[PDB]
Amino acid sequence: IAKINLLGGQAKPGPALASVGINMGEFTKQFNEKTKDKQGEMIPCVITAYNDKSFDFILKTTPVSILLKQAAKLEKGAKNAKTIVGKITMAKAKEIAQYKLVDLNANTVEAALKMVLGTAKQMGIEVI
Amino acid sequence: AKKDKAQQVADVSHLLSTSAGFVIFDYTSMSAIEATSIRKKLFKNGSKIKVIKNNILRRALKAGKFEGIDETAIKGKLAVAVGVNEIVETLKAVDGVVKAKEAMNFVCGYFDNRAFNSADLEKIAK
Amino acid sequence: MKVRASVKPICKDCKIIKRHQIVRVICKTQKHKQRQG
Amino acid sequence: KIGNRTITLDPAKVNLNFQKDHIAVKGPLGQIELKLPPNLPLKFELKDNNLQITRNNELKQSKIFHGTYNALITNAIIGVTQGFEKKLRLVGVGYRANVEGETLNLQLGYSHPIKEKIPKGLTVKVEKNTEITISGISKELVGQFATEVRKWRKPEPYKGKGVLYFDEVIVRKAGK
Amino acid sequence: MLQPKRTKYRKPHNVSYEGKAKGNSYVAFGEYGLVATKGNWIDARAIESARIAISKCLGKTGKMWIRIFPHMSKTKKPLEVRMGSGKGNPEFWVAVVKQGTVMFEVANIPESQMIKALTRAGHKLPVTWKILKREE
Amino acid sequence: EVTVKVTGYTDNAKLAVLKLYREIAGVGLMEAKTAVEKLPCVVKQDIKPEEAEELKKRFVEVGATVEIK
Amino acid sequence: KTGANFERSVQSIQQRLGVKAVPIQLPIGAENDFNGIIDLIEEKVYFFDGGKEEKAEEKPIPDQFKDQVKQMRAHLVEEVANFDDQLMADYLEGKEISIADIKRCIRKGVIGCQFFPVLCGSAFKNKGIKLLLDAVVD
RNA sequence: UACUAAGUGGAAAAGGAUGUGAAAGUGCUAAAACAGCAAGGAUGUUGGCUUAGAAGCAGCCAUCGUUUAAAGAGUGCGUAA
Repeated sequence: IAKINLLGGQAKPGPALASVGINMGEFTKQFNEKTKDKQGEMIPCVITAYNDKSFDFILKTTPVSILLKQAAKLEKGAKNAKTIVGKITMAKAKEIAQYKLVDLNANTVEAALKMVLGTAKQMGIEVI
Repeated sequence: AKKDKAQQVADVSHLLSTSAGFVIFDYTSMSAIEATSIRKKLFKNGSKIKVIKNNILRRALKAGKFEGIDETAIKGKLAVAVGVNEIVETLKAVDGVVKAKEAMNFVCGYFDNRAFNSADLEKIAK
Repeated sequence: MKVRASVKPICKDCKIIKRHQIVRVICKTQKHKQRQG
Repeated sequence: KIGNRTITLDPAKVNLNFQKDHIAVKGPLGQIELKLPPNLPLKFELKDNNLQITRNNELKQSKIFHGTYNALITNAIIGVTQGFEKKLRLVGVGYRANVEGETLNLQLGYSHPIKEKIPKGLTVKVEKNTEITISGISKELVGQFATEVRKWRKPEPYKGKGVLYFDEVIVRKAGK
Repeated sequence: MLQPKRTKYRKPHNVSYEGKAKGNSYVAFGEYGLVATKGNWIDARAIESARIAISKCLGKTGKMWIRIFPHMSKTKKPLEVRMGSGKGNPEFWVAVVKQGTVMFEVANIPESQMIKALTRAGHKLPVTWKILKREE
Repeated sequence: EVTVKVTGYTDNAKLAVLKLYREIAGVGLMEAKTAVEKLPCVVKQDIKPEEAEELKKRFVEVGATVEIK
Repeated sequence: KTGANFERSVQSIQQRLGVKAVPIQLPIGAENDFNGIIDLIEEKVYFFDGGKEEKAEEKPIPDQFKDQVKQMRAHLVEEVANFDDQLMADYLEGKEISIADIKRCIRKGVIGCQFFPVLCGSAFKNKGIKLLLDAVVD
């Protein structure tokens, strides 16, 4: 089993996903209409390796590992944590942590904020 | 060391005494993903999920004023769902998990200290 | 099965055996094994 | 450890007698014979439902004896009560085998006929032309016999064609 | 490569490396060090090979110090000549080390890469090297 | 999950309903015809509601009694 | 030839291409025991010749493979069931369709590229090519 | 009284080694320590340069956090990632 994260504009791209045993048009249409509200953006998908493989695919909300750049109003995710790239208000960071609290091992907003700080460590900008 | 072992035995024994409900169940190929799923099912719930040392477990249930002195805290990956404080939600969730898989290995314990079979538990909780 | 004069474990498996009182270095791969190294 | 390795005895039919050079093990699967080396500082005492061996001195080689003779006794017991077997998968195109009497002859890659003799206590059976089962009487005999069978041809990293032991895997090498 | 400035005499005694450490008899500037278990002579080429080995395995930082500087020089008598016409022709410079002499010290990128670099340095010289750590 | 099962046919179009059972996933003539010859036969399972909705749409466009969840 | 597995070919054709190729005739033997063909349109035809085809041995269809025919038979007419409704009515009735009728149906299918027949044989053994010529003419 | 396993003795080293034996220590454990085994060995997360992708892990640069008893931007093998 592998992890995948691709554009939400269309599920047609991806030959590895179509070769699992699921019809191309099937997941293409299904994903494109399940993201019809908001598409044309990067979304992380998850699927399993099943034998029948009719449809065992689901999506997840927008990844938050370098997504703080969206909150930081900048791009070009830094390789090294040597200098800071910008500032993010703590209110937005905590609101996003709560927004992703249910997803992960974090059980309170504080633990999700700790994980946000941990993934922001590499970026060079911390929870400020 | 063993002094810390005894101190933790006393602490968990007191916790078991004040939280009269506690049930221990083991399950095969305990995977991390399913452990996370069941733990998230008990969201904001006092019950703890782990595996503790068999020696410290048997010492704790010896000093815990609980049913048995050393009976089943051996021979298997001793999954422990330490029921803490309110254990009705915990009882229902762990029993639903028991029925979810093929069969969960009933190790020991009860919902408030007075052992009855799990078939009786699933019906009294209802 | 190489011949050297200074054996040092290159791969994960570079074990030795003094088999029949003769030292052979063996590896899980057929290349990293040695002889009288 | 193995210096402390208890071997349980089943006196139902498996009975052991000691000659200090010949240990005979009677059981349902015929009889096992162990050639005890001469002048051993190790006493192999049989008792009720258990077998205990102990050195009468303190020597480096005595510990190796303690491990090895315990291992031999365990192998003898398990062989005389259950035996051993191997499954061989002969992966080939025209490769196949068939037995006449005690001579297993082969259809393999040589233009020359292939024949091999089958030792006693090693019962071979060829269900399909490309699969073989070899139920041996001892792990030594069956292992050595399987090595003799495979020594003719072995699978290659470029292509797997030969006598696989049904538990091994190959790697892929580029064949241009 | 590393030679003195001026030589009042170019022709000293042949050389003897006997004796114990007289100067630089210890490590006094690094954190790890290398000691020679036998008195030998280290010429310019081997010294530079060791130095470039240390430089390559040093990474980006790392502090290194040699306890000596190549001072002595050697002479080569002409080949295919009969016995006795003077002394030899001046040749390469060289440094003398005595039995039990600490020659080299390292710091900056600690003991793991320190020992790796020390082995890299010592694998270029005939001396049976010995690794030590400077104690504070 | 929501599935759809075909009940008693309409127009008695054995050929047409056989083609309908074929178009689901590209199944062959033999298995599809054997499935059609049995009046109760599941078309497909483990599918999202939308594609099952189009499946039922074809089934009611052709004409037959339809059983769904 | 070694590696010439009938199942391998009849599965690989559909896996790589999926052209609905219909295997008509069944061989007798696997690369060493190759000794004839189990004809679908007619009765079995044994070929003892290991080369230089001269005679074809007409034999009844082997008993152990009658069902092997029937299933494919129950498919073959079914495979040409995409041409007319009366053929489907006969299939529902179970009534056999004339061999000439189904032969012409397969002819229309192959000329129209609806499907394509598959036959078996060995060039180095020269078995069953007369059947190929008969099919080509028909 | 200790050593030998090489006929060392009975020629040589750069070198390397769970070779043997002894000594000086340093920790845990009979509750059963360690080896092996039955397993798990997880998430934010496919962090970014970039290989007409950075994705755990060609490499390079950072080189954290959450639950857990356990999990390291991972320990490595290995894959086009």
